[PDB]
Amino acid sequence: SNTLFDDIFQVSEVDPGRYNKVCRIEAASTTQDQCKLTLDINVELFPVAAQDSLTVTIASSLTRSWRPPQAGDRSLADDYDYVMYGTAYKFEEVSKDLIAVYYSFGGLLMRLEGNYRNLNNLKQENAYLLIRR
Amino acid sequence: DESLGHKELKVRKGHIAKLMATEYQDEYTWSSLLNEGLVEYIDAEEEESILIAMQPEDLEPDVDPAKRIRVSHHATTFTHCEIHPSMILGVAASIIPF
Amino acid sequence: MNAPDRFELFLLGEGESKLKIDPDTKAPNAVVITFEKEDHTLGNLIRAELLNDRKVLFAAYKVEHPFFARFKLRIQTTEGYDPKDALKNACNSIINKLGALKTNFETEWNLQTL
Amino acid sequence: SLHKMSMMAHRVKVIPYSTFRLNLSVTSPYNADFDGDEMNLHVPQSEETRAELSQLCAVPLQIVSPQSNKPCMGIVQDTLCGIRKLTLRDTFIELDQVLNMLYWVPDWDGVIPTPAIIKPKPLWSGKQILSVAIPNGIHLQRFDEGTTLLSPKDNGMLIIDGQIIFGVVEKKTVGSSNGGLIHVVTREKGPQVCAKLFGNIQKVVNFWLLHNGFSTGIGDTIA
Amino acid sequence: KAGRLAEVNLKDLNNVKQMVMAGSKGSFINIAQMSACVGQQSVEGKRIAFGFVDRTLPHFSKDDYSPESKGFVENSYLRGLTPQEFFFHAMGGREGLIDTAVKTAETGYIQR
Amino acid sequence: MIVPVRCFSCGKVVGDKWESYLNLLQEDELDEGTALSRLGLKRYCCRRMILTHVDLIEKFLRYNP
Amino acid sequence: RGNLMGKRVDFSARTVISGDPNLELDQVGVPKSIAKTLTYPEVVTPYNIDRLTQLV
Amino acid sequence: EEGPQVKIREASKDNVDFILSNVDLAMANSLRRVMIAEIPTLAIDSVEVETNTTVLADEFIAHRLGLIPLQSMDIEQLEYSRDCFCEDHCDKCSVVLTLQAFGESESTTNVYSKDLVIVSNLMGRNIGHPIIQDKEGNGVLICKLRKGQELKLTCVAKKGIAKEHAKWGPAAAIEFEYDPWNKLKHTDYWYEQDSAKEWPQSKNCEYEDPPNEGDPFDYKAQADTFYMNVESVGSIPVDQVVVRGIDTLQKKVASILLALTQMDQD
Amino acid sequence: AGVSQVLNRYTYSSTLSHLRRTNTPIAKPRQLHNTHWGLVCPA
Amino acid sequence: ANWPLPVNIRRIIQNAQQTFHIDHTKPSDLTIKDIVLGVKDLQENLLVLRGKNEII
Amino acid sequence: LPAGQNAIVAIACYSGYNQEDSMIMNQSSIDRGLFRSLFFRSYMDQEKKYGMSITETFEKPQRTNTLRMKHGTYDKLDDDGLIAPGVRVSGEDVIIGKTTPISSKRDASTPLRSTENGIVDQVLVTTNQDGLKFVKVRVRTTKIPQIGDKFASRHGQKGTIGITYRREDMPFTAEGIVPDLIINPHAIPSRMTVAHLIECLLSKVAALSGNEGDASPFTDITVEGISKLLREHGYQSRGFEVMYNGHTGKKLMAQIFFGPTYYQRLRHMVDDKIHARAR
Amino acid sequence: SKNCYLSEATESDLYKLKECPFDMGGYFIINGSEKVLIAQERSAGNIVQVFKKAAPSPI
Amino acid sequence: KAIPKDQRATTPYMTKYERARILGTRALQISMNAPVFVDLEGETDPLRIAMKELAEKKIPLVIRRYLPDGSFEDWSVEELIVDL
Ligand SMILES: [Mn+2]
Ligand SMILES: [Mn+2]
Ligand SMILES: [Zn+2]
Ligand SMILES: [Zn+2]
Repeated sequence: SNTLFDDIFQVSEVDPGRYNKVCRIEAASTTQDQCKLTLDINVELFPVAAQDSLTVTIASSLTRSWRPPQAGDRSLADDYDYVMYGTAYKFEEVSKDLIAVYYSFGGLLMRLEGNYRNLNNLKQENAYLLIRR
Repeated sequence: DESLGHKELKVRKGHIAKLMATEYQDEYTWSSLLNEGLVEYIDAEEEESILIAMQPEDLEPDVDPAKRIRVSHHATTFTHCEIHPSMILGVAASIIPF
Repeated sequence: MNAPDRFELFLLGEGESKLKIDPDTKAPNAVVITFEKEDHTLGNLIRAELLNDRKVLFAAYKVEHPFFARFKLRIQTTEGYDPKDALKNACNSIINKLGALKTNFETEWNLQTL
Repeated sequence: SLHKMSMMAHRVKVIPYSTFRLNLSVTSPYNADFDGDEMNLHVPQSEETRAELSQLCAVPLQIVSPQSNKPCMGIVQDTLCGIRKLTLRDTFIELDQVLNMLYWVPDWDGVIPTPAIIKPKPLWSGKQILSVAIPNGIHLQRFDEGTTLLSPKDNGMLIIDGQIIFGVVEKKTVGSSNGGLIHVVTREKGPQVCAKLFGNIQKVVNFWLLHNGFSTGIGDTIA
Repeated sequence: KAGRLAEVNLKDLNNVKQMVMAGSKGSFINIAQMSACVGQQSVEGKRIAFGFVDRTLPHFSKDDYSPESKGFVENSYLRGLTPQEFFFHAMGGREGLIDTAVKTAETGYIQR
Repeated sequence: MIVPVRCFSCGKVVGDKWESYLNLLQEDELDEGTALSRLGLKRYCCRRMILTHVDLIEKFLRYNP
Repeated sequence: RGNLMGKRVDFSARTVISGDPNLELDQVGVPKSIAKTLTYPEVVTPYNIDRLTQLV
Repeated sequence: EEGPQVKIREASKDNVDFILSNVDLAMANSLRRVMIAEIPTLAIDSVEVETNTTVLADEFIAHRLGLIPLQSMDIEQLEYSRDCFCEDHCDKCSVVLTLQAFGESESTTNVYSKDLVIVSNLMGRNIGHPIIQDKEGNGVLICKLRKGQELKLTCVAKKGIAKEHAKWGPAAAIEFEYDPWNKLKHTDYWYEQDSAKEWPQSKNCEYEDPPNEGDPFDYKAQADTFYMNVESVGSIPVDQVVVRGIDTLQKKVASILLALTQMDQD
Repeated sequence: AGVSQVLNRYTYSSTLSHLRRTNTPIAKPRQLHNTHWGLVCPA
Repeated sequence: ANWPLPVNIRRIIQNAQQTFHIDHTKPSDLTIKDIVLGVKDLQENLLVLRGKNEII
Repeated sequence: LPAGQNAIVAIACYSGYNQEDSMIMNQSSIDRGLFRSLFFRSYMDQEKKYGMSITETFEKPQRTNTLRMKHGTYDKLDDDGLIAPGVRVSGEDVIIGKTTPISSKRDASTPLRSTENGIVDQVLVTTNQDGLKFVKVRVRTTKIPQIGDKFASRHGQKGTIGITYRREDMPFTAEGIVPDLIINPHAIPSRMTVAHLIECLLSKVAALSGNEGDASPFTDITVEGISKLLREHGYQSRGFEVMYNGHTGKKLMAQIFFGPTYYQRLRHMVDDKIHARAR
Repeated sequence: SKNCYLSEATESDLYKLKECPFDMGGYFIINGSEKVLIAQERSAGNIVQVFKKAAPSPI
Repeated sequence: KAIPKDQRATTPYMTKYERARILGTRALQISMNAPVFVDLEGETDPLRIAMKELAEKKIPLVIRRYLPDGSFEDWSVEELIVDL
């Protein structure tokens, strides 16, 4: 029972670099100049283009083995399209004054940068990734 | 001793067609080719004192990028040309493709 | 000489059943079945039928060695769903699908001239 | 046999046709290939003579070798080539094939890993499943020329609690090299548990490679 | 620099390079010789020596010190080797096997 | 020796097509490439069968016993 | 010295090796026929009486 | 008829080039395997060599004999020697052929499956007739005899699966394909410059819509629609290969459902 | 000396090869030498 | 800098940090005396040789 | 008098069973005859040297006063002491049943080689120049490519059969063609064995085109030219072929360099080197 | 060779003699076994040759 | 020449060779039906039992470590730390 992060993002660049199904998205933040995002995304499963905008909810709920449908009829906590699920290899950098935080979605990486996530975010594995539109 | 071109092989499409007349007829012979001073025998010792063309076409007085890069034909001094260079091989090696 | 008689591939020698049923220990409501003298022909079939079935949580099969004719099949089904019944069910599911094909074919075969 | 490592003790597994059969990774300790090499098998005859074999010369006990203070058996040939491929970010596994790969690893605990992509299609990373060959408690940090903690080039290597968090798994990691995952798993978790790792990794990756396929043609040799 | 010029080219699809990235059999010199230049042959760490008087084959002129003459294989193996290149390669090759037999025999006994 | 009965690779009955091929060659003065395609051998796997074949038997039936 | 040079090679067996990605790292696939040739002297023991008896 | 659906393109005595549609790749393969593998069939499986002064060795000859396809229309009406309660072979489980040939002419006496003669009572079931598909009634060229060389053989055709020996295989090739337009991206096309410009288009690109470059990768799109094509060797009429394929597969699962049943009781 | 050997007959070309084989009993005699070009097989 | 030595100390630490879920956020409960003396005390425990005499 | 056959060869990582110079051979191909070979071991035995009525007799021995015979069964020798053609011989069966009175029945005889087993091809009885009785037994055996048997392409790379799969399991091409022989790509870069590839490329065109493929050294033939010809034949010109995993039917993600290639079957076959002298 | 029967022999003259017509024949039959005299490589005679000599030597 | 229980300079830890050889020697006993010291909580195989005896510090053996001068230390398998 949780939701951790929330924000709509401003995709400055999308790097395909040597890959074919994967791109490295470097979105800025709507709102705070502090907040940045670097993210690997399966483009084939959810294209992302430069100058786009992504509602990026981290969240961490709704580990036992995993179930396909049945809960796809029910606990549809996915009011979003893209739904990765990653591990916190979070190097909370203590980078100068801001607080950078890291995620691995089976090798697809994510690195947020900010300050107010001390009591926002997990330092632990369980932490889904949601993107609507 | 050929007059028309330059230095050219003493063997001529003529001689060859005589050879092949004899093939099909199974009489112009290897021996013929030796007698009529077209082909010589050369030991390594004598080989010293000659200049040999690799392909007849190395006598001849853009390039395929697929093709290898073969050396220039800078000499009007050729005293011989190789029958075929793939004949530098023995038997076992003669079976190896490429 | 070491070469095992080729029949041993589709023919059960003594004491072997077609199916050995083992109750997977590692997880709840799961079973491991060993088909003797079958192979991928069946394995990959039953599995990808077993996999369609929604009250099946897990279906996988493997032939652990190319030498031997047999394969293992693991089915994890929902609580209160018996994997044997899921098998039965996915088995029927096939028999019916092939009936269709057998029909459809012999049908579309007759319409052909040659 | 110039090498303690070229006289190792193995568990027998009686099999059908002629020829001894070796695990591929036990290959270079023996400097053996399969283009006609014969090998000698010798049956220890007494019980202590048994004990000695399986307690000293047993192949797992030979992974980290004295000769260069590194592992001397790595992942090799197919399994290596395959593992790199399987590991790329672009490598993703449909549920249908995850379950097999999963089931292939005998040491699998039966928990289907929750896919690193749950969105449109439940879709596992190549890394995720390889990461089930790896046992828990295994970590590895290495950095290449331009690795970061965002390692652009999917460079370097980080594995945490037995989930490779990033890096293409190839010779550096999964080969016989010094810092590599075999060195680590051996020291960290025991020789036997490492030895079993070769099995898992091979089985998973090989299974993966078999349905992916790897070749090489003249086309590969044209500029 | 020829060999690098082909290693950089080859795509990350390239099956050859795909083995090279992973670690399994395949070094640079290999790509290098197959794809770009085979490179200079050599016997007793010298260019091919004048076996015939002042010339390496009876197909060159006397005192020819060019790469082609003295044993640079210009071609990749893909492109195929000229007869000279082929024979010079054969020369370098025979050097290899000859003292691959030496290294085996001396090493055999050192180790003992 | 003589024509393999079946193409190794797939098992097309190939050994019923050897004299007819020798005909497609001699009496109908066709080339092997065209001839083999006429016998139906369409996949190189079955072509290499006939086209590669060496009929040494016709040399064995030349010795006396 | 003839027996100091390793001549009377006993309980050993030699054959082509082939690789096999399905053996564990520390296995050696022994062909059945070679398995049937090489013995192990196992002492009959209540722990093993049946298995041994089954073999015999 | 709801489910798997055949859509024949060519049909001949030799071929069945069809299109399976609405099936799991699994099944489409599984049948593809059954056809290559496990359609039962009749084939010389024992040769008793009486006289052979021919240039070939017995087992050489013997081998080829086994490779000569035989009539397998009514093969269900024959039991595998192994289950048939006889002792070795009898008309219930076995057809018994003969090859007698003498190099009579000073010209080269050729020998053919035609010269094979059934010497057992067939009891009316179309079986064991040397399949002759050639245009001069000869069939497979078994041996060549010089004048004065004899060949006396007794063959025995028994019922077998290609799995037991690829001689009992009713299929020849089995063409098989899906996704001609690489839309499931099931392959990553190798290329020097252009994936598209280098790989020749399939047979079956015609039978399917080329994807639109604007589209998202259809992630949900599974593999159905499999353009097969069964070639028959002659021992069984093509149409029948495909059938018994679907048939023998049906029997297999049936052999299992019966095991899950008879798994209980006593 | 071993000048006479048993004729190889494994394979037609292997027999062929045998009859054209040469031996050099006992400075650098195993090295393929320039002057070998076209008299001895380099392979 | 890099020399073959026994005990990978980097790893052990990396295992500690995971075995205890150490957070790089709250202050550690170590004393300086804990570390400084602990390690000083540890060195006295790494024993290749055991002789009680001075030479050893 | 060719020595080898054109294998349909796939360069593929397949089941994992063709690593480090093994090969996955197509078992079905084997069945249909690919790489079978006759093997004629012919044994020779003579009669006595100078012994004053110390002859050696080619006849059936059945033990008298020395009993010195071998474990192989004589049940197969005729009453002239020679297996007659046709008779299947195996184990250590006696072939040339010979006997010698030494100063009544000390058996000296040639039994069949231990590991071997065949059928008799020709027994031949002769006379020398010293008039000695000669016997020559040719014993025929058909040798079927098994696991362990050694096969070399024509470019100094041998490799054994690792495993034989049946046609079902092999990875197949859209065309329903399937390889007789799967080699491993890791055998390639490090040998620099490009010929094998170019022959293979050519061998394909050749098969397709009926035209014998000139692979002579120093011709003006080219990977690029051979490519063009294959391409004209409607295959991708660099040899590759989309292939379908036999187990599943699913496409192989990668494409598999596919082609005929002349493979030689080399002697020293597995069964000759299984020698297991446990004592 | 000139002296052997096969030298003159026709193609059939060979099959009748049970001699493979393909046989090449640079070899002897000796107690039934076919012997090849491997070409023995020597140096030539009547050839002047200077050789430098190692620093230890007095020549 | 013998060295008193105090003043043992040798490893308190069992050496991989010692274990190899206890387990060996111990199994060679267990195999000839000599009596076992632990509960055979299933095991049939001698070595595996020998290892279980070592594990539960119940092997009744003393290892005699010889020093290169000839003197020796005695350790009881019980005393010897098995950590390999
Ligand atoms: Mn090797
Ligand atoms: Mn080797
Ligand atoms: Zn074919
Ligand atoms: Zn019967």
